[PDB]
Amino acid sequence: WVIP
Amino acid sequence: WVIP
Amino acid sequence: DSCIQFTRHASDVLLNLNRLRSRDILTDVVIVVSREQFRAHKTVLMACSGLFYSIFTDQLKCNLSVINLDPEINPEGFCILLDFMYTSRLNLREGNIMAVMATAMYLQMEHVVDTCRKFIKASE
Amino acid sequence: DSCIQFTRHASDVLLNLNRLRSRDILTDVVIVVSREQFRAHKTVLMACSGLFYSIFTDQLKCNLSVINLDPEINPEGFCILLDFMYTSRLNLREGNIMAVMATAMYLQMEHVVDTCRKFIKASE
Ligand SMILES: O=C1Cc2cc(Nc3nc(Cl)ncc3F)ccc2N1
Ligand SMILES: O=C1Cc2cc(Nc3nc(Cl)ncc3F)ccc2N1
Ligand SMILES: [Cl-]
Ligand SMILES: [Cl-]
Repeated sequence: WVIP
Repeated sequence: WVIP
Repeated sequence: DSCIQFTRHASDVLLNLNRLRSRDILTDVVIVVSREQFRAHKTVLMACSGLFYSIFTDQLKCNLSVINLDPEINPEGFCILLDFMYTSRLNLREGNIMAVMATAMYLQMEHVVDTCRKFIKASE
Repeated sequence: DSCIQFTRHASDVLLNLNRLRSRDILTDVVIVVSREQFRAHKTVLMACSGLFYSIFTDQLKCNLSVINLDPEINPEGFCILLDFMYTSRLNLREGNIMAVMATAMYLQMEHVVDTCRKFIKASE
Protein backbone atom coordinates (compact mmCIF):
# COMPACT_ATOMS: atom_id res chain seq x y z
CA TRP A 1 0.00 0.00 0.00
CA VAL A 2 1.26 3.52 -0.89
CA ILE A 3 0.26 7.19 -0.86
CA PRO A 4 -0.73 7.63 -4.57
CA TRP B 1 7.27 -1.42 -22.86
CA VAL B 2 9.77 -3.55 -20.87
CA ILE B 3 11.37 -7.00 -20.72
CA PRO B 4 9.21 -8.61 -17.94
CA ASP C 1 8.52 -16.88 -23.15
CA SER C 2 10.14 -13.97 -25.12
CA CYS C 3 7.17 -11.54 -24.59
CA ILE C 4 7.49 -7.73 -24.06
CA GLN C 5 5.17 -6.17 -21.46
CA PHE C 6 3.34 -2.83 -21.41
CA THR C 7 3.75 -1.61 -17.81
CA ARG C 8 0.59 0.57 -17.65
CA HIS C 9 -1.73 -1.97 -19.37
CA ALA C 10 -3.41 -3.42 -16.25
CA SER C 11 -3.99 0.08 -14.75
CA ASP C 12 -5.38 1.36 -18.11
CA VAL C 13 -7.74 -1.69 -18.30
CA LEU C 14 -9.02 -1.03 -14.77
CA LEU C 15 -9.49 2.70 -15.53
CA ASN C 16 -11.58 1.77 -18.60
CA LEU C 17 -13.64 -0.78 -16.61
CA ASN C 18 -14.39 2.01 -14.07
CA ARG C 19 -15.40 4.34 -16.99
CA LEU C 20 -17.82 1.61 -18.19
CA ARG C 21 -19.23 1.34 -14.63
CA SER C 22 -19.64 5.19 -14.43
CA ARG C 23 -21.52 5.18 -17.71
CA ASP C 24 -23.55 2.02 -16.70
CA ILE C 25 -22.21 0.17 -19.76
CA LEU C 26 -22.60 -3.63 -19.74
CA THR C 27 -23.21 -3.73 -15.96
CA ASP C 28 -24.92 -7.07 -15.33
CA VAL C 29 -25.72 -7.24 -11.63
CA VAL C 30 -27.25 -5.10 -8.88
CA ILE C 31 -25.82 -5.61 -5.37
CA VAL C 32 -28.40 -4.68 -2.70
CA VAL C 33 -27.04 -3.52 0.70
CA SER C 34 -30.26 -2.90 2.66
CA ARG C 35 -31.92 0.24 1.12
CA GLU C 36 -29.06 0.95 -1.34
CA GLN C 37 -28.37 -0.55 -4.81
CA PHE C 38 -25.02 -0.74 -6.59
CA ARG C 39 -24.63 -1.69 -10.25
CA ALA C 40 -21.44 -3.51 -11.27
CA HIS C 41 -19.81 -6.06 -13.57
CA LYS C 42 -19.89 -9.64 -12.19
CA THR C 43 -16.38 -10.32 -13.57
CA VAL C 44 -14.82 -7.36 -11.72
CA LEU C 45 -16.58 -8.36 -8.47
CA MET C 46 -15.31 -11.98 -8.84
CA ALA C 47 -11.77 -10.81 -9.65
CA CYS C 48 -11.65 -8.76 -6.38
CA SER C 49 -13.68 -10.73 -3.82
CA GLY C 50 -13.59 -14.35 -2.66
CA LEU C 51 -17.30 -14.08 -1.77
CA PHE C 52 -18.33 -12.88 -5.28
CA TYR C 53 -16.01 -15.47 -6.86
CA SER C 54 -17.91 -18.21 -4.90
CA ILE C 55 -21.34 -16.67 -5.75
CA PHE C 56 -20.86 -16.26 -9.47
CA THR C 57 -19.16 -19.70 -9.95
CA ASP C 58 -22.28 -21.33 -8.46
CA GLN C 59 -24.38 -22.93 -11.23
CA LEU C 60 -27.63 -21.34 -9.91
CA LYS C 61 -26.38 -17.97 -8.57
CA CYS C 62 -24.30 -17.15 -11.68
CA ASN C 63 -27.65 -16.38 -13.43
CA LEU C 64 -29.03 -13.95 -10.86
CA SER C 65 -29.21 -10.22 -11.79
CA VAL C 66 -29.71 -9.15 -8.12
CA ILE C 67 -27.65 -10.22 -5.08
CA ASN C 68 -28.77 -9.22 -1.58
CA LEU C 69 -25.99 -8.91 0.98
CA ASP C 70 -26.33 -9.69 4.73
CA PRO C 71 -28.38 -6.91 6.48
CA GLU C 72 -25.45 -6.28 8.87
CA ILE C 73 -23.35 -4.91 5.96
CA ASN C 74 -22.92 -1.15 5.92
CA PRO C 75 -23.77 0.47 2.50
CA GLU C 76 -20.99 3.12 2.86
CA GLY C 77 -18.42 0.38 3.64
CA PHE C 78 -19.59 -1.53 0.57
CA CYS C 79 -19.43 1.65 -1.60
CA ILE C 80 -15.82 2.32 -0.47
CA LEU C 81 -14.84 -1.27 -1.32
CA LEU C 82 -16.63 -1.21 -4.69
CA ASP C 83 -14.68 2.00 -5.55
CA PHE C 84 -11.45 0.22 -4.46
CA MET C 85 -12.23 -2.73 -6.74
CA TYR C 86 -12.49 -0.44 -9.75
CA THR C 87 -9.66 1.99 -8.92
CA SER C 88 -7.07 0.35 -6.52
CA ARG C 89 -7.71 3.32 -4.16
CA LEU C 90 -9.18 2.82 -0.71
CA ASN C 91 -10.85 5.76 1.08
CA LEU C 92 -9.91 4.63 4.59
CA ARG C 93 -10.80 7.08 7.39
CA GLU C 94 -11.05 6.92 11.20
CA GLY C 95 -14.85 7.21 10.84
CA ASN C 96 -15.25 4.32 8.37
CA ILE C 97 -12.38 1.88 9.12
CA MET C 98 -14.43 -0.48 11.31
CA ALA C 99 -17.25 -0.74 8.69
CA VAL C 100 -14.70 -1.10 5.86
CA MET C 101 -12.80 -3.90 7.67
CA ALA C 102 -16.04 -5.77 8.56
CA THR C 103 -17.23 -5.49 4.92
CA ALA C 104 -13.82 -6.63 3.54
CA MET C 105 -13.87 -9.68 5.88
CA TYR C 106 -17.38 -10.58 4.62
CA LEU C 107 -16.42 -10.01 0.95
CA GLN C 108 -13.13 -11.93 1.46
CA MET C 109 -10.78 -9.14 0.28
CA GLU C 110 -7.62 -10.22 2.20
CA HIS C 111 -5.32 -7.27 1.21
CA VAL C 112 -7.92 -4.73 2.44
CA VAL C 113 -8.45 -6.69 5.71
CA ASP C 114 -4.61 -6.58 6.12
CA THR C 115 -4.26 -2.76 5.74
CA CYS C 116 -7.28 -2.17 8.07
CA ARG C 117 -5.75 -4.41 10.78
CA LYS C 118 -2.41 -2.48 10.48
CA PHE C 119 -4.11 0.98 10.68
CA ILE C 120 -6.17 -0.14 13.72
CA LYS C 121 -3.05 -1.58 15.47
CA ALA C 122 -1.23 1.79 14.92
CA SER C 123 -4.02 3.71 16.78
CA GLU C 124 -3.85 1.33 19.82
CA ASP D 1 -8.69 12.71 -1.90
CA SER D 2 -6.85 11.08 1.08
CA CYS D 3 -7.01 7.49 -0.37
CA ILE D 4 -4.25 4.82 0.01
CA GLN D 5 -3.52 2.67 -3.06
CA PHE D 6 -2.64 -1.02 -3.39
CA THR D 7 0.09 -1.08 -6.06
CA ARG D 8 -0.52 -4.66 -7.34
CA HIS D 9 -4.36 -4.39 -7.43
CA ALA D 10 -4.79 -3.72 -11.18
CA SER D 11 -2.33 -6.52 -12.12
CA ASP D 12 -4.05 -8.96 -9.68
CA VAL D 13 -7.48 -8.05 -11.19
CA LEU D 14 -6.20 -8.70 -14.72
CA LEU D 15 -4.60 -12.02 -13.63
CA ASN D 16 -7.97 -13.11 -12.18
CA LEU D 17 -9.86 -12.03 -15.33
CA ASN D 18 -7.42 -14.19 -17.37
CA ARG D 19 -8.07 -17.13 -14.94
CA LEU D 20 -11.83 -16.68 -15.57
CA ARG D 21 -11.17 -16.69 -19.34
CA SER D 22 -9.01 -19.89 -19.03
CA ARG D 23 -11.79 -21.60 -17.12
CA ASP D 24 -14.50 -20.20 -19.53
CA ILE D 25 -16.25 -18.50 -16.58
CA LEU D 26 -18.78 -15.78 -17.47
CA THR D 27 -17.40 -15.40 -21.02
CA ASP D 28 -20.21 -13.73 -22.98
CA VAL D 29 -19.02 -13.41 -26.58
CA VAL D 30 -17.38 -15.52 -29.29
CA ILE D 31 -15.09 -13.63 -31.70
CA VAL D 32 -14.88 -15.44 -35.07
CA VAL D 33 -11.68 -14.91 -37.12
CA SER D 34 -12.40 -16.98 -40.24
CA ARG D 35 -12.29 -20.70 -39.17
CA GLU D 36 -11.24 -19.96 -35.55
CA GLN D 37 -13.38 -19.00 -32.51
CA PHE D 38 -12.22 -17.14 -29.40
CA ARG D 39 -14.32 -16.82 -26.25
CA ALA D 40 -13.88 -13.66 -24.16
CA HIS D 41 -15.51 -11.11 -21.86
CA LYS D 42 -17.05 -8.13 -23.72
CA THR D 43 -15.90 -5.73 -20.96
CA VAL D 44 -12.23 -6.75 -21.26
CA LEU D 45 -12.39 -6.46 -25.08
CA MET D 46 -13.95 -2.95 -24.79
CA ALA D 47 -11.38 -1.86 -22.18
CA CYS D 48 -8.49 -2.79 -24.57
CA SER D 49 -9.74 -2.03 -28.09
CA GLY D 50 -11.30 1.03 -29.69
CA LEU D 51 -13.07 -1.26 -32.19
CA PHE D 52 -14.69 -3.43 -29.47
CA TYR D 53 -15.54 -0.30 -27.46
CA SER D 54 -17.46 1.02 -30.54
CA ILE D 55 -19.11 -2.40 -31.19
CA PHE D 56 -20.35 -3.09 -27.69
CA THR D 57 -21.59 0.52 -27.07
CA ASP D 58 -23.83 0.17 -30.15
CA GLN D 59 -27.47 -0.35 -29.07
CA LEU D 60 -27.93 -3.32 -31.48
CA LYS D 61 -24.46 -4.94 -31.44
CA CYS D 62 -24.14 -4.87 -27.62
CA ASN D 63 -26.64 -7.80 -27.59
CA LEU D 64 -24.81 -10.07 -30.03
CA SER D 65 -23.12 -13.24 -28.65
CA VAL D 66 -21.03 -13.72 -31.85
CA ILE D 67 -18.90 -11.10 -33.66
CA ASN D 68 -17.32 -11.93 -37.02
CA LEU D 69 -14.13 -10.04 -37.82
CA ASP D 70 -13.02 -8.97 -41.34
CA PRO D 71 -11.79 -12.06 -43.34
CA GLU D 72 -8.39 -10.35 -43.85
CA ILE D 73 -7.64 -10.66 -40.11
CA ASN D 74 -5.12 -13.33 -39.20
CA PRO D 75 -6.32 -15.70 -36.38
CA GLU D 76 -2.78 -16.03 -34.88
CA GLY D 77 -2.43 -12.20 -34.80
CA PHE D 78 -5.81 -11.97 -33.07
CA CYS D 79 -4.83 -14.73 -30.57
CA ILE D 80 -1.59 -12.87 -29.68
CA LEU D 81 -3.55 -9.64 -29.11
CA LEU D 82 -6.27 -11.37 -27.07
CA ASP D 83 -3.51 -12.84 -24.82
CA PHE D 84 -2.01 -9.31 -24.52
CA MET D 85 -5.39 -7.89 -23.47
CA TYR D 86 -5.62 -10.37 -20.60
CA THR D 87 -1.96 -10.40 -19.51
CA SER D 88 -0.15 -7.13 -20.61
CA ARG D 89 2.38 -9.41 -22.42
CA LEU D 90 2.81 -9.29 -26.17
CA ASN D 91 4.38 -12.26 -28.00
CA LEU D 92 5.99 -10.19 -30.76
CA ARG D 93 8.26 -12.13 -33.15
CA GLU D 94 9.84 -11.48 -36.56
CA GLY D 95 7.43 -14.06 -38.04
CA ASN D 96 4.24 -12.50 -36.63
CA ILE D 97 4.94 -8.74 -36.32
CA MET D 98 3.28 -7.75 -39.61
CA ALA D 99 0.06 -9.72 -38.77
CA VAL D 100 0.10 -8.40 -35.18
CA MET D 101 0.49 -4.76 -36.30
CA ALA D 102 -2.27 -5.11 -38.96
CA THR D 103 -4.61 -6.70 -36.37
CA ALA D 104 -3.80 -4.00 -33.75
CA MET D 105 -4.55 -1.24 -36.32
CA TYR D 106 -7.93 -2.89 -37.10
CA LEU D 107 -8.74 -3.41 -33.38
CA GLN D 108 -7.57 0.17 -32.58
CA MET D 109 -4.95 -0.79 -29.93
CA GLU D 110 -2.68 2.30 -30.24
CA HIS D 111 0.09 1.22 -27.77
CA VAL D 112 0.56 -2.10 -29.61
CA VAL D 113 0.62 -0.32 -33.02
CA ASP D 114 3.32 1.99 -31.51
CA THR D 115 5.67 -0.83 -30.33
CA CYS D 116 5.22 -2.70 -33.68
CA ARG D 117 6.16 0.45 -35.67
CA LYS D 118 9.29 0.92 -33.46
CA PHE D 119 10.40 -2.76 -33.83
CA ILE D 120 9.88 -2.60 -37.63
CA LYS D 121 11.84 0.72 -37.89
CA ALA D 122 14.76 -0.90 -35.94
CA SER D 123 15.05 -3.74 -38.54
CA GLU D 124 15.19 -1.25 -41.49
O1 LIG E 1 -8.92 -11.88 -0.97
C1 LIG E 1 -9.34 -12.43 -1.99
C2 LIG E 1 -9.55 -11.78 -3.34
C3 LIG E 1 -10.05 -12.91 -4.18
C4 LIG E 1 -10.42 -12.98 -5.52
C5 LIG E 1 -10.72 -14.22 -6.08
N1 LIG E 1 -10.91 -14.26 -7.48
C6 LIG E 1 -10.60 -15.23 -8.34
N2 LIG E 1 -9.70 -16.14 -7.94
C7 LIG E 1 -9.26 -16.97 -8.86
CL1 LIG E 1 -8.11 -18.14 -8.30
N3 LIG E 1 -9.54 -17.03 -10.15
C8 LIG E 1 -10.40 -16.07 -10.56
C9 LIG E 1 -10.93 -15.15 -9.70
F1 LIG E 1 -11.80 -14.23 -10.15
C10 LIG E 1 -10.79 -15.36 -5.27
C11 LIG E 1 -10.49 -15.29 -3.92
C12 LIG E 1 -10.10 -14.05 -3.39
N4 LIG E 1 -9.69 -13.73 -2.10
O1 LIG F 1 -6.04 2.24 -28.45
C1 LIG F 1 -7.12 2.23 -27.88
C2 LIG F 1 -7.51 1.36 -26.70
C3 LIG F 1 -8.93 1.78 -26.42
C4 LIG F 1 -9.85 1.38 -25.46
C5 LIG F 1 -11.05 2.06 -25.35
N1 LIG F 1 -11.87 1.72 -24.25
C6 LIG F 1 -12.68 2.51 -23.53
N2 LIG F 1 -12.47 3.83 -23.61
C7 LIG F 1 -13.13 4.58 -22.75
CL1 LIG F 1 -12.84 6.29 -22.88
N3 LIG F 1 -13.97 4.23 -21.80
C8 LIG F 1 -14.13 2.90 -21.68
C9 LIG F 1 -13.50 2.01 -22.51
F1 LIG F 1 -13.71 0.69 -22.39
C10 LIG F 1 -11.40 3.04 -26.28
C11 LIG F 1 -10.51 3.41 -27.28
C12 LIG F 1 -9.27 2.78 -27.33
N4 LIG F 1 -8.19 3.01 -28.19
CL1 LIG G 1 -8.11 -7.06 -1.39
CL1 LIG H 1 -2.81 -1.09 -26.84
